[PDB]
Amino acid sequence: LMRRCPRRSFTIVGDLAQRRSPAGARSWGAMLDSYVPGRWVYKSLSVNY
Amino acid sequence: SVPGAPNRVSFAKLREPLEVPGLLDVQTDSFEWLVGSDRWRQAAIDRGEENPVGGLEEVLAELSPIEDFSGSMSLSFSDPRFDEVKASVDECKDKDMTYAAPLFVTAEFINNNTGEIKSQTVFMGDFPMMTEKGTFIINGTERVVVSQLVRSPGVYFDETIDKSTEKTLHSVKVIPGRGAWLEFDVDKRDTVGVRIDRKRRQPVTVLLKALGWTNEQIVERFGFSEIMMGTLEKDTTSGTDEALLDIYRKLRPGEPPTKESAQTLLENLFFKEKRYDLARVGRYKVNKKLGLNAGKPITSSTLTEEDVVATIEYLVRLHEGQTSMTVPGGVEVPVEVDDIDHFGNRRLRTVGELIQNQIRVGLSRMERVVRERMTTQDVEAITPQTLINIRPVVAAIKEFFGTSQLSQFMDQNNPLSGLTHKRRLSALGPGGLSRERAGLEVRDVHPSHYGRMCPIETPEGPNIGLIGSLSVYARVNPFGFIETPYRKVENGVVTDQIDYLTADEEDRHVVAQANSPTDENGRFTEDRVMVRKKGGEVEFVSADQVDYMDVSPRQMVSVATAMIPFLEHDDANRALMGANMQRQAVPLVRSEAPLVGTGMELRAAIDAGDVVVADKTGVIEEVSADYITVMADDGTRQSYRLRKFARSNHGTCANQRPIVDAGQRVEAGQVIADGPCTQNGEMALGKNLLVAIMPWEGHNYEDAIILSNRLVEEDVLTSIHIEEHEIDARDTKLGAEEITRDIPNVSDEVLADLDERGIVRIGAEVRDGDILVGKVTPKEVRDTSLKVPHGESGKVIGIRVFSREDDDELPAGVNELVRVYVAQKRKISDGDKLAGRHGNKGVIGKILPVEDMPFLPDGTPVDIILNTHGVPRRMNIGQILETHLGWVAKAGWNIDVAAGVPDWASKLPEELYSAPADSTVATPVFDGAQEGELAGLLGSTLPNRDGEVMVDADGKSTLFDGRSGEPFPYPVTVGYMYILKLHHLVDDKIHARSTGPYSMITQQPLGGKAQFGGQRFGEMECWAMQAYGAAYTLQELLTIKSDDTVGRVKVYEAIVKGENIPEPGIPESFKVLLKELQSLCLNVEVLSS
Amino acid sequence: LLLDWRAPMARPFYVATAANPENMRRRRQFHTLGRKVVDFTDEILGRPTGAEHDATNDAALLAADIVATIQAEQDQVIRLDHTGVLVIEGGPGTGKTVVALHRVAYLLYTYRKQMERHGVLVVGPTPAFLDHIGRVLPSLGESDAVFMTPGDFVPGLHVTAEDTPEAAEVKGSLKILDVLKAAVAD
Amino acid sequence: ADVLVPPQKQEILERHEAEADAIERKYQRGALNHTERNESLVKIWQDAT
Repeated sequence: LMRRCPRRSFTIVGDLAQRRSPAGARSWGAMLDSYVPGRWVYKSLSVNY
Repeated sequence: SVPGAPNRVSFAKLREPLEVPGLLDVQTDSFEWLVGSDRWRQAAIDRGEENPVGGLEEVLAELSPIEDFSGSMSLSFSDPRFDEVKASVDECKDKDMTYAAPLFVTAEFINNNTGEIKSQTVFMGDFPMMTEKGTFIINGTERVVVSQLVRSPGVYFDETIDKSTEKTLHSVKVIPGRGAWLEFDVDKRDTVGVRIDRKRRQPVTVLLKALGWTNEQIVERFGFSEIMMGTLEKDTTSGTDEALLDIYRKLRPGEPPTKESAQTLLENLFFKEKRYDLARVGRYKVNKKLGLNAGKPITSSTLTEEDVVATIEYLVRLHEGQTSMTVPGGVEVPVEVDDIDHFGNRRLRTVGELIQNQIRVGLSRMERVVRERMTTQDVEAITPQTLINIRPVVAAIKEFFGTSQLSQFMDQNNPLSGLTHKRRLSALGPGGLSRERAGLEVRDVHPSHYGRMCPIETPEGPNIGLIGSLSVYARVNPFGFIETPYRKVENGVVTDQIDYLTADEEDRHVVAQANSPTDENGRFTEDRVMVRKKGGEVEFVSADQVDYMDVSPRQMVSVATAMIPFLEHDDANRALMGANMQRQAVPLVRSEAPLVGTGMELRAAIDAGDVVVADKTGVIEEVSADYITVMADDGTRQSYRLRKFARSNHGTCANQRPIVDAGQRVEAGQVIADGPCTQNGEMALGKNLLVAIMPWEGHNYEDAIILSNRLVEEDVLTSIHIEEHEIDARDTKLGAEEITRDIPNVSDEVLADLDERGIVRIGAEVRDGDILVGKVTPKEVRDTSLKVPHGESGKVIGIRVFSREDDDELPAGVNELVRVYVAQKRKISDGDKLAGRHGNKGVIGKILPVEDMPFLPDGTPVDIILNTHGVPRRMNIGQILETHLGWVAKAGWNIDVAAGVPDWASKLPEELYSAPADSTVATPVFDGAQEGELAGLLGSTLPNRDGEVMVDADGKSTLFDGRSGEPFPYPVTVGYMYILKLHHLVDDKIHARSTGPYSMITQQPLGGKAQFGGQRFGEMECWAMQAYGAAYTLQELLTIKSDDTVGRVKVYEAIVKGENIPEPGIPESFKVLLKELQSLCLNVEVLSS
Repeated sequence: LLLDWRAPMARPFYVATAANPENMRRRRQFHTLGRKVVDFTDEILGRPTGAEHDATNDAALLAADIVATIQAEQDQVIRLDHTGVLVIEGGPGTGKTVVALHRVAYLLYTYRKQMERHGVLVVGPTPAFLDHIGRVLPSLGESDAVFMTPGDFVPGLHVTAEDTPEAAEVKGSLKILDVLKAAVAD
Repeated sequence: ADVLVPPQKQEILERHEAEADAIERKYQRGALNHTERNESLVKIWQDAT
């Protein structure tokens, strides 16, 4: 995907704790720091309603 | 301003704040800059420019010093000096010489091994000079160097759609005056790449590292955009040395690299002045864009690392879609694409700059030879004269004025033609553009042309849009950008301060129309005003939202366009046609200024330079057809020589006639002799004819014109045409060509006119085939006499002979040269093209007797009849307006102001309340006679000799039929119209051929009237013949008449012997094919079936 | 009578939020299958009351200050002018899908000129995001957007079978890249 | 005299001019895009012609 988007403009939506694949992400940093170290912005939603 | 101009009442209602400048200043000022004339220096030092430098001084300073590898020897140049011209203009045009002055420069040689200096004056050659008329006289002919439009040096950004992915992609290129190009771009995969000197594309980060940037510096300066970071992280190169080696390989393939050259290659390529520079105009443009080097003046002409980094940043910001950019430390600037068509980018190479560039090339060759021959001479005795080789520089100058596209034969058809030629702006030529470059796009009218290039004038041929004309009020910057004047406007009151704005300056402000109703002090009366906005968008804005105003409505038009009356009532197409046709009107034996015209004929005629103007105030002492003598009040005596029946470059008559008599007092600047097409100092390109607008028996059908025989009887449209015949005698492998009265095997009567030299006597009548000068050559001799070509005739008016025995400078091999001039009066005849100033053109279909024309109730016959069906569908109704006003001018008018002025006459200046018969009036193009004023003047016309008015308020008169005698059932529009005799006479368009010369390359008949060729029988004509089913005629055309030689001669003999033409068959070109087929062992056989 | 979605006064429909309402109280979406409106769903740009009808039930769920903090957080996610890699995470029942849809709508609207030619790629187990994009930006969803599952990255090919949970892990890590090179070296 | 000008040419124009003004008015409030504003003006002036 990063090869297909050199602009590095991504809207990444997911939840690590709901992963079912073995190759799925265990930490967003481990996946993204290789391409946008520190430049990617993390937002987390807190309230369950 | 002309002391002795004729009176011409004007309909103008606006007051001119600025007078028209010297029309041909674009030539004279440029050349004076080139030679650093005193006038130019004084003009420039007063503009604010400190320490002005001329073109020759510029190139010589650029050249010097010339030094060897060790730096021991040096050579410098200074002080270019011009001696007196070798011969006068008249003598130059008489003896086929070049109007030139010797050029001298002081050259100083320095030898550091001893410190001794040796200054010496070096003769650099005969520099061709420019006459006061703005022309160069080369080898006896008059030539004009047209200004050339070129994309100015700078940095240009653009965006284009990818033809593969349809994606939009951004790019930038740096265009220098000289040196390698540098381009950057963003490709369809969002990777930023750089092309150095048009080589293979590579990542920009490679070049950045090549400039000494490290990854940390790149990620600091950039990183605002992710594409640059991606390019950096995806680059297989690290280190300045690595990038320099890669660039060396991609610039100089195969050859071994080295650290010694790694930095040197780039430094020489883009940064050292002796190989790369922005020419002081690219530097200014690159400073204005990118916000670099603001405030302090232009100091160096070369590029800098800062420029490259700023260009990269600007390109990336533009790709990101930003609008504002600020270089660290620089001024904030907009981020936008650059329009290459805008005159903010296109600049004008004047004549001086072109000549300067050619001198620069010649000086480069001289520098090469000097650098070569310093090593081969004893340093202890070398002097500036031994080192200097002036053959290359004089060769360069001689070649520029010879086989060059921009230096062109002067358009001497009429004075206006030459004047418009001088003010021509040619987009083509060396460095302009080529056949592979823009077509439709570059030929368009751009909003920035307003007031700088005329949107109407352009040659009819293949150069529509590529060649334009400078506007009347425009002028060139020192950088070459065309400025135009505007009035300042403050607080809604039009101020009297005038500023010359360039297109770039103009785009930043709002400009109001010239026809703005204002109070006495300039306050706008209307709350809203028509203005031009930044993007060339016309808008209506509040009166207090205007910064500048047009000086005059004539701002956007040129001279010929400004000479079209009632221009605003004609569509642009017919206006263009009329402007171009004004440029090709042939001079007439008698000139006649237009009865109704513009206030431009006088100034255009005086500026064209074909009228003789008194140098200073004095009293006429002696007037002759050949010369005029003036005794000045200062005590000096002037004698002006007049050109009489001289041949123009196009073959027209250039006779000059005095218009003053002995004992008259003339003010300085007053016209004392009229030119080819002037009356009393103003344009007289045509004649005023009485015209009736009506169809007449079909003889004016499809734009044909009917002329009265008076125009033939009274020589109204007669012209004088002069043709030149040249012949040379040379050396040969068998002897030399000889000229004598004796010619072998000819009758005694064919050489009766010849004089002792074998040359036709002056005053002899000569026609088709008559011997002009007899020349006998070795094969016992062979006749090779010059003879009048087919269909040509006239009287011998002049002979010019040059001989090697008299030290005449004929070319090598030629022993003698003779030119004979033959003059003929051409009457107006059927098929000759007549035209007005409004695009109405037609050939004469009939010349009726005087009593056949429709005639007015007093018995006056009309001179010309124009069909009614031509006017309405072409939107050239201005020709009608003129027709009415031309009548009111011929017969005076008197407005009845008894019970106050009429409402329709409230705007007419009091000088227009009345005028006598045969009066001349002036109606500017966009400010003149209104419809209501003209309608009232039609009803205010004076009675004729008999006391009755023929043309009524409608402009129509009752006409009697000259043939039947009955009055025409309805009144017809009758007036006076100014018409031109165009240089498209049928006399030189009739061509016929039964048999003649053939091309030895294909054996087909030649092509051309002067080559006595045949007409083209095109493939579509073959299709048309095929559709008829006319096999025999098509075969005859293809076989006998073009290719078959044996069939050709056979048919000719058959015709002359009165026997039926034979059957063509078995063509030669078929026999060759059949024999080739047989050669391949193919048994090709023709079957009888 | 109808505003082009690119018109300036239609800007709020894409950028307005419950925390920063651009002078609007309710935003109504119509779901259309042609010349007909199948249904409409409303969202209040403010504190809800539960009487409003929306298929997502956001108004009713929020009607059932902590709500102010929810609005503030959602606005912070949506309005972020990052133009970069944004990772939105949330536990179930928090509504990360709604916030992500609003965020992508805002981003696509504000940068439409810059992305009208490049196109937008959507990846996931379902085209729901492309459904929303098409229902709010048809000019972009219909002709510019693209959808791909992780088994459909390769053009032409369309895989659906899934590998065992250990071969996939090695095949799903860059540690296998060195293998691939070796393979072409083999 | 025979190139007649219809007396209803001054009224028609001004009427349509009013409409043009209205369009610009709606463009100043942001109810119109630039290209669509130009299209509306072109249609109005075609009707006027």
